[PDB]
Amino acid sequence: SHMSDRLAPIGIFDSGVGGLTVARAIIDQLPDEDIVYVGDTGNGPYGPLTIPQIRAHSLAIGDDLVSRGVKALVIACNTASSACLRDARERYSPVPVVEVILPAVRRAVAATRNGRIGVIGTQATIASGAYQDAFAAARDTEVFTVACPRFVDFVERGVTSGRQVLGLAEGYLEPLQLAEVDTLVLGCTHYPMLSGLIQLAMGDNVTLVSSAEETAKDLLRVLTELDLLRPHPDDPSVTAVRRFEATGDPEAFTALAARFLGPTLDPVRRHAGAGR
Amino acid sequence: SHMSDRLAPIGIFDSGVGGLTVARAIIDQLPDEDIVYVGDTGNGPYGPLTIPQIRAHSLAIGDDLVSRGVKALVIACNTASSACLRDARERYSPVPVVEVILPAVRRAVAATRNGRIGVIGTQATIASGAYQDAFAAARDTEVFTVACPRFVDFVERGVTSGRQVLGLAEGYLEPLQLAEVDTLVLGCTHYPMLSGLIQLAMGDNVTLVSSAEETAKDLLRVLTELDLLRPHPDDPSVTAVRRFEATGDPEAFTALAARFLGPTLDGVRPVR
Ligand SMILES: N[C@H](CCC(=O)O)C(=O)O
Ligand SMILES: N[C@H](CCC(=O)O)C(=O)O
Repeated sequence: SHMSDRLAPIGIFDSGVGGLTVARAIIDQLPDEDIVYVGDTGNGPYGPLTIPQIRAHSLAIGDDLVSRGVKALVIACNTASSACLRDARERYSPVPVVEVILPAVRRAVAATRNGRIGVIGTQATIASGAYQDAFAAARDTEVFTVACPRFVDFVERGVTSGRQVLGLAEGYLEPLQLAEVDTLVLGCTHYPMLSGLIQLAMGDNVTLVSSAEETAKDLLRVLTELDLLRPHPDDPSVTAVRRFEATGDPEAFTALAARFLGPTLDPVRRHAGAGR
Repeated sequence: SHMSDRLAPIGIFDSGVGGLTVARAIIDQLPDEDIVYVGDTGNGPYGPLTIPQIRAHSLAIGDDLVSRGVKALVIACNTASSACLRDARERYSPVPVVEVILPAVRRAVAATRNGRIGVIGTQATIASGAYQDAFAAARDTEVFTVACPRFVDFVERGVTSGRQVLGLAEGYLEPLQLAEVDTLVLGCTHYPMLSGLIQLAMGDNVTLVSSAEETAKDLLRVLTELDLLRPHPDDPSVTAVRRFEATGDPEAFTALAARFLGPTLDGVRPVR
């Protein structure tokens, strides 16, 4: 029924742990929604892969989530979305698909002043033509794209300021500076963690657009116009059920998740057993 | 000459728990930095108070953090910032002061297409004239300001979508819609939690500017320029020391902090 639709969880999937930037932004906007997040740590990263390989891995997860019963499917990974942008809507219909490319593209079109827009992302994302095709539907805009393959490594290791990563960013970004873009889509789950460094390299006249923020807001809009929001609980002891799944080692998932989740705030020892 | 130790922590303070949006954004950008966060839950909220009241509460905490040796001071609270924007830098010099009004103001000036910019925030923030003063250098710019006092309540109770809060937002935001602003400064710690609802109310053309995000990037720039970044540890078992203090009830602080920090590793346990 439509009521049972409102009660289903939101499915989110990503190539791995970086998609938690999208999950965290969604939870910020939609605290009442139940969440199932799947990170494909056992088969990623997707960045360096071919389109057939990316589709095989990511559509297996999306098919599974939809088979399990989600009210909406969020493709949090820019690389996975780039590989199935043209067919995921029909593949999962009538389940709404919210993904990370189009909300940022739409925002960037509205946000540019000079009509010259840059996109950065993984190799597979940029090579796929997905952003290029999406921006083709925008009058009076020109798009320029750059792949930044080493950014994911730097983010996961926690090196997101200082001279070394600035030099790396400068090398990648120079063609966008030469093209005089005034808007830059952060087309990768990991790049919100580099926004300060990228802003330093691009200067103050370049508007950065976060995939996580625009997708989180887009999901709220989509659920609102479909009347699919989970009703706010009257009992304040009721809180959302959020489940996190890894296809690789869960301990490695946990260790890397601290890069993307909020900090833990700053514990008696006891021997556990059934003998007392 | 003065002591400015890159190994010392960054001090962040706020009227309460809402400033964790700023602390979270800073930590996103600067994972290696030690942090001391103070939220004035024992004396806030600041929104409905007078300027002498806001200054007395917030400068007490700022003075404490600086006396404790922080290498940089972040005023995460838009209301506190509005009350001491004119004198905080001089008061704490030579300790760098980064706050939440100026970086978003500079961004909004760059971001507008039609030159019409809105600002929303607490009563005290909007009445202070601080944003009007910050925008005084903006040419070919018209600025419109609106106070949204009940937004803080709705954010803290987690009511940030649906018909009731949309109607609240429309009542506040109508003067900005009539002014046809195309850029909107979220001039309050709590308002990033309403960005989806506010974007709905304002339409898809309006660029929202987050104070937390622009201030986090500005701190990275400032620490970089001053050669003040704490170095990346070579042993990755070494992690940043982060302390979070409240002037009010500490259990109440911990409970409300979840609204702004999101799920954390204390509770997340992944399955295979
Ligand atoms: N999640 C991927 C980044 C990591 C990967 O290459 O798998 C993306 O957003 O493009
Ligand atoms: N921290 C305040 C919001 C809460 C309060 O009124 O104290 C601000 O940013 O304006």
